[PDB]
Amino acid sequence: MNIFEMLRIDEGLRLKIYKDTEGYYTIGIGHLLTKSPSLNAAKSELDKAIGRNCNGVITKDEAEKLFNQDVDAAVRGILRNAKLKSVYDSLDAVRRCALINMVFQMGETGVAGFTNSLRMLQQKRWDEAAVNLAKSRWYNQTPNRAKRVITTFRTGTWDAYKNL
Repeated sequence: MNIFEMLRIDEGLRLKIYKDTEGYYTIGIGHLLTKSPSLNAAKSELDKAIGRNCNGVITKDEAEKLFNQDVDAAVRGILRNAKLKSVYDSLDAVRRCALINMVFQMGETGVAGFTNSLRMLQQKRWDEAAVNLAKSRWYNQTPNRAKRVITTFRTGTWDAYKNL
């Protein structure tokens, strides 16, 4: 199991514009297009992102390309943020996947906001951090996905996805 397969399970693949759990316009493997309410504004972002007139629809290939770029940017964003890089560097390979997943879903800024939980991961207090991470809007809004990420940090194994 690797970051790509992990994120593909959590986000799904959709070749037509769609609204995400938060109601935002998305396409592919979790690629947010705009927080704007206009399907029009979305179709324009989409065409800008792909480099063609898509009319709201893309091919598998295009989805995977956006996915590659987004995971790359998620990693680069962690490495560029001091708070984040320091946790990332302290972690083992599996747990590293878990922090990347959070960053991909909620952006650098958002994850950097989990001050206390980051401190615990850094200290390697797995159970404590799992409990603290569960006290968040994130967990209340998308609980099955959050639990899978949480378990990953708690155990350091891919058990939560070996199901799926």
